[PDB]
Amino acid sequence: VVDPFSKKDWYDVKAPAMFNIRNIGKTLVTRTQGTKIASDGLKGRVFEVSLADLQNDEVAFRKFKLITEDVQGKNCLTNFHGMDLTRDKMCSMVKKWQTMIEAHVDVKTTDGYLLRLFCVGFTKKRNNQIRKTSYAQHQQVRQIRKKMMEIMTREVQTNDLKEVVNKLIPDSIGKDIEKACQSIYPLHDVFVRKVKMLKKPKFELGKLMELHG
Amino acid sequence: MRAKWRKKRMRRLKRKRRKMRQRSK
Amino acid sequence: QPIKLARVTKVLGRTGSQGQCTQVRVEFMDDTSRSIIRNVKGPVREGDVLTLLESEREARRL
Amino acid sequence: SLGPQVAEGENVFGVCHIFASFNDTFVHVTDLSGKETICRVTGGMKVKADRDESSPYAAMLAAQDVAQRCKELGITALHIKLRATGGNRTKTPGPGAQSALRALARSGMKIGRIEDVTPIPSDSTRRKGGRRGRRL
Amino acid sequence: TKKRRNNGRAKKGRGHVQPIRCTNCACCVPKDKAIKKFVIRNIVEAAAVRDISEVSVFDAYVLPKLYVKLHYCVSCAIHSKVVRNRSREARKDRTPPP
RNA sequence: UAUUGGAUAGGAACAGCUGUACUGGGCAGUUACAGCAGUCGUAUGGUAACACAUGCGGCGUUCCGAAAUACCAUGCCUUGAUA
RNA sequence: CCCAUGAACGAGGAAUUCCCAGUAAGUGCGGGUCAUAAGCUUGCGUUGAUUAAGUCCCUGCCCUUUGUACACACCGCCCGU
RNA sequence: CGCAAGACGGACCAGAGCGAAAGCAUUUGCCAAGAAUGUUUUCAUUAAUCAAGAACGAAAGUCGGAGGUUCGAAGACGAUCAGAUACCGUCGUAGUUCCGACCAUAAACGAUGCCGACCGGCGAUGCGGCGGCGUUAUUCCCAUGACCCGCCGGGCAGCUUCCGGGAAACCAAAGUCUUUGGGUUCCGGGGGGAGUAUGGUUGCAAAGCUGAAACUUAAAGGAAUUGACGGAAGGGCACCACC
Repeated sequence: VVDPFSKKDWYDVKAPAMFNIRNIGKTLVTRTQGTKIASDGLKGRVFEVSLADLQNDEVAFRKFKLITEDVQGKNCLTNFHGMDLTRDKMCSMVKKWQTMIEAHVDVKTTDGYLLRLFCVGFTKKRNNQIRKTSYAQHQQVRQIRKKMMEIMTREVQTNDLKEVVNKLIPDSIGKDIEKACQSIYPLHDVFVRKVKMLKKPKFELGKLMELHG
Repeated sequence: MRAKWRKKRMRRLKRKRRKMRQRSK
Repeated sequence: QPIKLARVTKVLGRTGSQGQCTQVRVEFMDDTSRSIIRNVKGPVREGDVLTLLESEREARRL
Repeated sequence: SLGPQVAEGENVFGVCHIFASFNDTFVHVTDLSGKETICRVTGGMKVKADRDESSPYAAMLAAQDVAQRCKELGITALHIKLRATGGNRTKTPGPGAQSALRALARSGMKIGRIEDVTPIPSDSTRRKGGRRGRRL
Repeated sequence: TKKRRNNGRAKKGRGHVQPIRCTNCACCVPKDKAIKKFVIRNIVEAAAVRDISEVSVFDAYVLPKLYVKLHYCVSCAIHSKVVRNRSREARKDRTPPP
């Protein structure tokens, strides 16, 4: 008999300040009545939000996971969590008569943000190729995958969490792999397809305000 | 009669014989 | 709720179990761009009007 | 019901999880997080026939009540997330996905970015049926 | 007699292959035996695409496709009319119809 | 300015067998009907008890609210009677 | 031919037949049968519709592939207690 | 949003690869092996096929320990049905998973023994080697990586021929066969009774290997042809069919 959508306060969720679009949208949680607090209620939420929603005029096939780590009173301060490629582009790249080469690495930043980067890469049909099947031998796959691991660990170990997301907003990692692995076997659709933050250090709001200021 | 099932019926017959011949031992 | 009309722009043969439903390409009279495919009971010549009691259902073609 | 939002240059976005299996249709609507939900109407709440919980008629009634409910709270745009049965079962979205998606937009809703998020198993467990499958 | 030269399958120098299940039934069929399709179908084919891309926010949004690979056993692939009974000489044709 | 509200109106699944109609024919179910098995009341015979006989009649059943029901399979078998 | 007698039957269960234009259906009249003679059959006119211009869903028919242990050819052949 | 445990290795994945066969697919490392190739290396007949004998041998099944989420013999119920101890559905025990022993069979198939010789084309494909216009990356050119055009060897296969054979179907082998002989192992003798009985042997068991006879019977069978038939497909048709 009661009305459940009277105790629902709206909060403007904000993307971290290393983007061109800040306000993502609104989220609701219950009013802070008795035991359950609102400021502990909407603090564990992930927003799977595309790059077209965050950059100026970008591509819509790269989604970023964004967690709220702080509620500043009618203001959520969303931190970088993870990254995923969409079903569409991922399932569009996998076709017959070519070799798929996946790689993974478990590497941390200069601050203690332990990530897990997944790479993918596909072999190319040359601009005069008549032979159909166009495969890579196992020792060519093993060398590509070795350099996929090398460049991913290289360009994440150097710098901190802002500088690796700003290396993922334009795909500067995947283009280093597509150009570096040319003189083994030329690859065409090379992407860091998924990033998955495993471990996270003790929270300091002073340095979340750097990502939101 | 399917040859599997014929072979299954001759299999149970032979278990019945081995059982009924271990009596006279 | 509305009760809408649609004019027969093209006939698409004859469906059903006993060959009784005429499959028809109809054109709406709110928008003359918006077309749907409709099953009709009874004799239909091309260029007459039907009364649609639900304007949402679109039939299975062949 | 209470929204402080001006109707000048805004679409306030919900997320529509449409789970069209071969015997039902879920037209579940949430906030952008997924956690806090607004409305879910199923095909089986619109027909009194277990047969027709699947039906493409019932799936458009589900979206009509979802779009009626979403306007009162004041969510005016939707991020569609289509889904099949998934797992080691069928990846084909069922026969009332295109009815629940047609009827959403024509009830005065705005469609955002769409994705087919059926749970694909990279190497599944043993499928119910047996070696010789389902003998009809 | 011997109906087909290859025994209606595509293994020539193996002995064993991994078996997979059907889609409509779950008949555990060898991978190289099964009648396979890879359909790249629009989520909303042509009927709704007008009433979806005109009620979308984004300027000229191209709607995402639905990629699914479907495995069929011989028993069902005929019932679903994916493959047909063919003339003894027409059987030998390997090219697919466009 | 009609929500309601009993009741009779009125629909339903439930069977004790032959017969006809479903079939080229047979056994099954299935439907509609009539006769009589059961059945209730009745006059007599009989008895301390009394449970049956006789001959004469009456005889569905439970549901209590609507009913627009997909009603699939509409099952299997086929002279020794002459090549 | 006359007068008297004034029975069931309130639109017919399951099932089922014929039919698409001067057609169905109604109402008469001829011919054959015929010493006597039309609830029949075969012809003719008269009044004159409803619904359809379709499909293979039932029942069956004709082609082409296909499968078969059938050839008195599915009303076939054949298994076991 | 997490967390937990146990299976599995999607799409890429092919008439592609490897292995004696059974079989084998997530990354990285370690271990020992093998084919083909190349070679003006080495020994110099050391070889081929093989009763007895030996190693490996899917799945199911058996024994002892750990594990159990999915699936699921037996089992329980709900449907269907003339009955349905089946098909359909909801649950489920052994099993399915790992370790250490067992058993030794499959339509274990190419229903096709192995080694060697000869006998038509054609385009591909995998691996190694060789040669040759050019394109492309390493830019700082060569050798190399990725393409392009041929060559040689070994390999999984295709298409195509009146080679020739075959009962045909079909087969570059199933050919080189009354113009019958390269070497060699296994093995068949009309259909049943029958892989049965009985002996022997193997195994914890289940069962494996070797294995008759009395008696019964004029056919059982292989390939192709035509017709009929179909609860087979495609194309038409009929108010003695439907709408």
